[PDB]
Amino acid sequence: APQVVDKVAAVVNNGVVLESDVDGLMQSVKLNAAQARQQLPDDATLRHQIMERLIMDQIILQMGQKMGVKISDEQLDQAIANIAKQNNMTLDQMRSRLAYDGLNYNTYRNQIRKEMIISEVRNNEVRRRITILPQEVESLAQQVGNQNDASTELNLSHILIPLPENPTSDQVNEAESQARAIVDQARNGADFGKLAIAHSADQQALNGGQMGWGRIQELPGIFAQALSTAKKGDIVGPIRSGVGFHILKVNDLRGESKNISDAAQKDRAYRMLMNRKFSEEAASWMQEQRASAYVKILS
Amino acid sequence: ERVVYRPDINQGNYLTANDVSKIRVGMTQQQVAYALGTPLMSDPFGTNTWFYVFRQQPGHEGVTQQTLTLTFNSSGVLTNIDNKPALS
Amino acid sequence: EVPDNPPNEIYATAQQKLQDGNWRQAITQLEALDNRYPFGPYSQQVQLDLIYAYYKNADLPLAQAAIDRFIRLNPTHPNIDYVMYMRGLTNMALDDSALQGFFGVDRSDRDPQHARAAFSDFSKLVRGYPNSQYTTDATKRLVFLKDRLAKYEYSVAEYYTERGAWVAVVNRVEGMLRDYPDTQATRDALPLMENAYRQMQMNAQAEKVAKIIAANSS
Amino acid sequence: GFVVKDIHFEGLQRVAVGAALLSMPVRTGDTVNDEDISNTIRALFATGNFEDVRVLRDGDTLLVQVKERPTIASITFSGNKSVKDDMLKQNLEASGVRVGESLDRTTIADIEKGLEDFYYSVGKYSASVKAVVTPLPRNRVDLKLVFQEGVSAEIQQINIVGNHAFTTDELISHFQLRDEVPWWNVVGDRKYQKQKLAGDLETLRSYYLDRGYARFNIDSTQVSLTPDKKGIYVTVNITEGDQYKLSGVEVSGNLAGHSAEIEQLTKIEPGELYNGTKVTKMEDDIKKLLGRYGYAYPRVQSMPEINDADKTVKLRVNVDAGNRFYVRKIRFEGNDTSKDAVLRREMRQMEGAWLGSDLVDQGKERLNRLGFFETVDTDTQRVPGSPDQVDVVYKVKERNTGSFNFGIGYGTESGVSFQAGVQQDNWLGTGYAVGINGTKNDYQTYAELSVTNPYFTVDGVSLGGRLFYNDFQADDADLSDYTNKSYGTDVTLGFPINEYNSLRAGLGYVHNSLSNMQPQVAMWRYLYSMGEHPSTSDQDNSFKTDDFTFNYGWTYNKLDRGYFPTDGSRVNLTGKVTIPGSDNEYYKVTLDTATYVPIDDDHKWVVLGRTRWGYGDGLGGKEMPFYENFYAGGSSTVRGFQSNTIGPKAVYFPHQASNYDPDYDYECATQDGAKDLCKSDDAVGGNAMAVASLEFITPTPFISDKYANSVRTSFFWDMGTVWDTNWDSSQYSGYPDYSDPSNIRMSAGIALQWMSPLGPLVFSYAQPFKKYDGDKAEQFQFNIGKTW
Amino acid sequence: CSSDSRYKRQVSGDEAYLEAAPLAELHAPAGMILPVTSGDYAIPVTNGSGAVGKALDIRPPAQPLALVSGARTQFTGDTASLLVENGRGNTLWPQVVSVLQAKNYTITQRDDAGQTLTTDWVQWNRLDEDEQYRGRYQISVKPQGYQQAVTVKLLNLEQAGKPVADAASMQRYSTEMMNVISAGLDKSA
Amino acid sequence: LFNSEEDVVKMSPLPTVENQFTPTTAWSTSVGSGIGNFYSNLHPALADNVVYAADRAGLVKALNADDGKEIWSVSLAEKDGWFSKEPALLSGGVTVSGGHVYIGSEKAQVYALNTSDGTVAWQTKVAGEALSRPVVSDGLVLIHTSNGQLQALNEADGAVKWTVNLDMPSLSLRGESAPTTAFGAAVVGGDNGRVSAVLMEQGQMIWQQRISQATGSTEIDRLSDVDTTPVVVNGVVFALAYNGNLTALDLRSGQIMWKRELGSVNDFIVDGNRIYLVDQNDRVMALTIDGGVTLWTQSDLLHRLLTSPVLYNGNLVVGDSEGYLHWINVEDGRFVAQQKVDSSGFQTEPVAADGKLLIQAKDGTVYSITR
Repeated sequence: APQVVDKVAAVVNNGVVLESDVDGLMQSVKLNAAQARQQLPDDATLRHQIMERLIMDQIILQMGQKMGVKISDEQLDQAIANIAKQNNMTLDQMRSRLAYDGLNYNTYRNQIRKEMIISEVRNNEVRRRITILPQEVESLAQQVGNQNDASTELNLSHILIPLPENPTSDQVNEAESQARAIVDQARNGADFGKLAIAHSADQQALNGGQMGWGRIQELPGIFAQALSTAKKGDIVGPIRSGVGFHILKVNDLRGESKNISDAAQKDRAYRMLMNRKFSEEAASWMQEQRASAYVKILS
Repeated sequence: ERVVYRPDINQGNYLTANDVSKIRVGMTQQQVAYALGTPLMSDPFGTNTWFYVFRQQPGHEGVTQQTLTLTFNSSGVLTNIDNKPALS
Repeated sequence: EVPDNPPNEIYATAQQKLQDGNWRQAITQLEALDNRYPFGPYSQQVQLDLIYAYYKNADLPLAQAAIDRFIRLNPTHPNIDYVMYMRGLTNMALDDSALQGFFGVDRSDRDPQHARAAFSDFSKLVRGYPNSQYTTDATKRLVFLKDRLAKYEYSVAEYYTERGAWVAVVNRVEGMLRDYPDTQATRDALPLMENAYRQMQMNAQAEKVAKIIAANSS
Repeated sequence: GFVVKDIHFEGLQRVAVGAALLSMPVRTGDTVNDEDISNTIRALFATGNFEDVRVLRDGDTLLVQVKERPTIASITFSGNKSVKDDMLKQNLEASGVRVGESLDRTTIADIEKGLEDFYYSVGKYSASVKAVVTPLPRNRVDLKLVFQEGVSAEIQQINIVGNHAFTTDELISHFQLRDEVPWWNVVGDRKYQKQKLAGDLETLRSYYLDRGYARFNIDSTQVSLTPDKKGIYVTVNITEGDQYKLSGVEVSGNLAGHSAEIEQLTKIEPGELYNGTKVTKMEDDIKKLLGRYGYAYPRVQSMPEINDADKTVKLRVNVDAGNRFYVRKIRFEGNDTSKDAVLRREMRQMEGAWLGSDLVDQGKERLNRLGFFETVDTDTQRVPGSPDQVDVVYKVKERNTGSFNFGIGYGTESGVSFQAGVQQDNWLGTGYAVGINGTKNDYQTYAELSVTNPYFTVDGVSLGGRLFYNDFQADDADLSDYTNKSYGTDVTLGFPINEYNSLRAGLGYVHNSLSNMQPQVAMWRYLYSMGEHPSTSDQDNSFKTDDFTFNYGWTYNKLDRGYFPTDGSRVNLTGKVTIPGSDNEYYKVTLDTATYVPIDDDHKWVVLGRTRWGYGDGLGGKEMPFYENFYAGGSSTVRGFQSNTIGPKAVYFPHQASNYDPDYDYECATQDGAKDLCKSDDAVGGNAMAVASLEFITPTPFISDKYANSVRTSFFWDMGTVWDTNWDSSQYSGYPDYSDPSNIRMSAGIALQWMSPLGPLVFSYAQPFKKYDGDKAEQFQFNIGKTW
Repeated sequence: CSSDSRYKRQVSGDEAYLEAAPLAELHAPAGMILPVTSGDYAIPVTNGSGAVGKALDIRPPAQPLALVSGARTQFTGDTASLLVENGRGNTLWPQVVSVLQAKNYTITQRDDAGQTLTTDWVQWNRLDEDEQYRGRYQISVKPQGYQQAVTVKLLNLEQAGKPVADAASMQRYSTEMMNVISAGLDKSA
Repeated sequence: LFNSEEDVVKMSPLPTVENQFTPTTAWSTSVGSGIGNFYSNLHPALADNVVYAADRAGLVKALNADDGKEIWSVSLAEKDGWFSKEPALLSGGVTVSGGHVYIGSEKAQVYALNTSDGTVAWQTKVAGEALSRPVVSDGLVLIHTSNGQLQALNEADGAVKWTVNLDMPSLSLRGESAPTTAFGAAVVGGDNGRVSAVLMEQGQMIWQQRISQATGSTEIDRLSDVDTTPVVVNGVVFALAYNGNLTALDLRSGQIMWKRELGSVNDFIVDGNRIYLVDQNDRVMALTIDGGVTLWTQSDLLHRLLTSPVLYNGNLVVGDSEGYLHWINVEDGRFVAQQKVDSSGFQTEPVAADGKLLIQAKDGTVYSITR
């Protein structure tokens, strides 16, 4: 019988997703899950999120092509430092990629080009969207006083239940019910990582929604007021910020009384303000692009 | 005997005493055309001759004609002027 | 009128109706093909058949439009000589009349616009494609159109001789001598030019024209 | 890593396999990986010709499955009511969507929006558009655009700010855009059009400059929509300035020796108000005057020097005549039927002569007055590479100058019968006017031929001839009934005397022979005047007369056109007088008049005054023959009356008929039932006649301009009377006084004329609200051919 | 209303232009020249011979349809060639043969080794002609680059028992045979 | 020609509600012909328990708030008969301050009637149709003409203190934005979609910032008019554009803080930590002030042309084009009550002040609503 080699899985603005991309990220996420010990759900729920990530990636790649952004070979050389984890394992060749694709070179190099191009255009657009006000910087700096108040550092897992920019009340209550159900499951004992892989519109869904270690002030504010009162492992109910309902889990926390001795505090405060602004504008702009873009999943 | 309306049959190109007095021997064809205008009649049978005919037939009053013949040389320089103010 | 059968069956019906000799239903079928399938194995063939059927049906404006579009779309087509011949034919066809022809009326006095256009197209065909299959008939038609145009000029010159506009007569006959020197109408017009010269008392030029007449009427 | 033995394509319909293969990164070679297949799929889609692309492997064979973007089979605009299909179709074509083109489904929304945009350009902002895609069998699609046109936006106000000399109502009354529509103006609307606001602003500027305001300026204009976008507001901010007076006009430049006339054109009353349109008309008049002398392309520019302190304006007019232009050739286009000389003999501008333009316009109006062409236009084209010569081209569209009349009467009831006639004004494009008429019955035969050469001589002398034959004798002469057999010939020669007047003189011969006439007062009076003494109690009698006549006439014609004139007046006088030697002596004269006065600048609304007069009488002791009498009534003279019914009625003496049928179908004076003089309804006409008519011609309401030249609608009021001047009123006191002209019949109604393929057709409905006993009424009338 | 069988394949005219008088030049007398001709209405002297008037067939030149997927189809003097694509391979020759077997034509020569064949005679039932043509044809398939290509050629054409070699007729009835072949191949697919 | 060929059915039906209370009409008084079918800004004005109302031709009337009894009336339509009796075309709405009653006019006139009896203290010619509602502050009367010009007439004598030009697009929505007092500044909208801030002293522009997306194809898709009144709270300016974004801006710097695809030409309300809004589609919504998140939405009145909302007795009140007044709970979109007040529609904004709610119908009838 004839064997299907490749096919179009999704149609986007003048682009197509091939089945050799869904499978690649499927194997990637399965391998990461196996190394991370975190069990992952059934073929279809994992497939929907991978397809969504690929639609968003294709949209961003076509925007980069339209806008005349290209990547240098030295950028690939630098990405070899972290993308291939050469610093952790001392070997240059593609024999480290033992899992799948037969240790091929071109495939992983193109994958890295895909990530660098997405990151570059994402950064450029989000940076061009940021507005900084001197008053806010002064306020945040004066907040950064009294022995570096709120020096709490957090590693958190996040889940986003999306809503369109102009949603209907029907959609509002649907999203509300979904978010409350996820929150109830998380609070009742369900593993948040498994919930995050199954139920999430964020880019980090495929990674389980982990945001990594950060500082509370870096939060867009929508999370910090609720988050100041929470212990390790707690589940925070649904919130809003324009892009949909938000759910947060406190994976880990670590605090210390270190104080940096303003001359050097203003620059740091500007850094954290830029971090929060980038995180919020990135989420808003990625949601806007998803709503605007043309797409027709294929089956 | 011929008591029927006949319109004026104007033929040729308008000539005035001043214009006819502006041209002189030695003038080039461009200067003559500038002074008198493009001739409505030339010699097509192998000569550089320009005919400035001025016909007027107001009706049954009788036709009048002034014919000015300008003969140029091969180089385009006016060589001879022959002005006939009335018919024979 | 036109069903929704595949292009193959529509073309088969159009060919059958052209062979039968009915132009209107065949015109409908080829127009359906052209509008519905502007590309494919049948393209250009439909346009050639449309030109032929429009010509045979006396739909001359549509034949001209089809010929123009075909020429401007497929200048390199091997059978473009046929298209130019059909352009000449449809322009000559626009130059004729039925009732006047029935009554034996000489139409050379009427508008020569279409005859001029037909002459231009036939000259283009003959010069561009000397070896074409239609070159002999095109040459014969050119000789006829040249005679017609010279006769039109002669008619105008004769009228102005009647009116008494001698400059107009001289200019018309000179234009005939410069444009249609070898037509019979030019030989007939020369006496008009001589008379016009004499009436203006330009005896030297009347003498030259009389010399020409004596040297050639013999 | 595998060798591709073969590549097979599936699903290709429009894209040739060659083009697809050229669009492929693969060359049927080998050394192929999975990534190569992925790149091939991506490249195929990048071509933009495919909606779905798939690659399959069957052993060593490459199966390429492609779903081409379906093809548009038909586009159906359903629901659109104000935007017409052709227009909307052209707009959608311009957008890149057409039948056969592959439907890129990623743009349907776009085209929908584009259509809405067009509606916005139409004045419909709240309009909705939706595209329905219906799949067909051969992977084609019908793209039906369903239209929900919104309620049109209307102007709620037009406001002018800064106007103090004139009220807002008066200023906006002249605008095309209107805020309020009068209740009686059902055809008006409050729709807003950008082109109209532009013209209304120009109208306001002209109004203010024409009433004396050299400094008038429009500061700005604002157009706004109501939130719901069903109302429109217009505001115009203006600055009147102040009123100015003219100080003087001084002309300078190269006047070419025409200073005296140009200075006479630029005359102003000292201290008059400034006027922009007057200045424009002075410019145009100077240009026209220069054109009369061959200066076809002069430059005339006027600049006003303003004096704000004194508040007076002095016009400085700079004139440069330029070269005197000559005509090189005169060409005629569109005369596919008309002979070239037919058009060329109407020219007042000679070919090889200096230009005047007045002559060119004269030739154009001569051609229009000819009536052979529907449209006439002129174009003076400069000869390329020549500074002093032009070519005058007249472009004409030919008409149907002929008209046909046909009919059948009794049919086969008695032998055979028919009626026919043709009239051509440009027979075979030769300029000849030809006409044939005939009728056949068992009770009548008639034949008539007419041929006229309008240019028998180059100057315009026309020569015409006419033959006619008429008979009333029945076949085989069954019985001695009334009979009237006549024939004759007529030769006429005409010649012009002005650009608009012509005279005619000719000779005619007519033979008449009547017999078995019914005795009646008028005919017997005429016969007694002739010296005959026919009996009165019996119907057996005979009478024969040969007549030679001299015919004369005069025609003045200055009409706008030869058909459906919109301006000018035409007068035609005709007459005849018997040459001494005829069997009877008399004179006759007729006079027709038709004047057109336009009321609209476009000549759409016209007033037509038509008139006809006629008088005849004997010379010696004779009298005008009763077969030359005048008749009135019918579609030609007085609509609403039966043909030839107005006028005196026959009065019959008692007598015995030559036949006696049992049907009692005999005149009142039949001897069987009558013994005294009795009247009848049989119209006999009179030797004096006077008819008049006033018509108001209006545009046809339910036809586009493409047929405007073909249909004419009018409302008419007609008056007419006929009387017999010799009626002996002293006797016959018991019968109407037929010599009285005061018995004027009148009618009023509506008429429609159509230039059908069979010539002119005239329909009319007329109520004869004034009539006298014996007149036969005919409200609805239909006619073929040139009426009056 | 009334019509004749020959209204087809005929010129929409009176054919009166064939009676136009021939053009003759004017002699220039001694001591002068004739006005220089513009050359705008010059008629080049072409020595070609061909049909004129009613004898000229104005029916459009029959171009090969190329129904089966292909391109760069052509019609030569007496032969016609069609180029195919889509991976036909050697299998093209069997199909061609089968197609010509479906027409039950009188195949006289069958050289499968050379991929050639030849028939005796086939007739055409055309409503367009006053007399029906017939021709003898030879068909073959040969390799070109990646794939095979079909070619159809005419040995001769005959009317009313006599031969004819008009270029238009040869082209028409070679496009006829080529269309037959292409339609058969498309039907088989 | 044909009156049965053009109609679009896009109007919501009258919702059914259980009114928690019984709306009542304390009093009603006729004021001239009224606004009429024309789109205008005319509306009553409440000052010291006196109700000032006007008419399109002009019938300035003062009515008691308690029982609608009048204390003085005047007509500004050709009092001296300069030309017949032309309408004053009043469309500025009644403004009340300092014993003066300021009214605009589409004849480019601004009247400053007196409080005691209506005597016209002064009348000033302005750059154009005074469509905007006059704003009295710092001894100045700010007007925004239809031709895009912000003028500041002197309060005492009506002399034009200064003038500022604003860009005008080829097409816009009827109406103009009323400036805001702010702190010695004036924050105004514009038909071009750019919010501007101008100092009160003179016309020195302080900042300008675009508020509309205006990503359209043709003019009708670029309607970026800011016809609302910018609202200043704690140093942030809230603005709202038609087919544009509801945005918050720094009062002095002018940089936007956040944006939301929400458009309207009706004034919104900023109360506490909430923003009550009525969108261009007649969709009543409630947002928060810190960020745009639509706290709740209501659509039962969609496409029923509504007036701007007013906060009254702790609940939101809106009129409609059919004359029905609707009460809405602030906490949620549920209707609290509904009433029929007039047969002619309600177009111009209601007034809610001193524990009293007033409205004016298109026919000019001033209504007082109680309980």
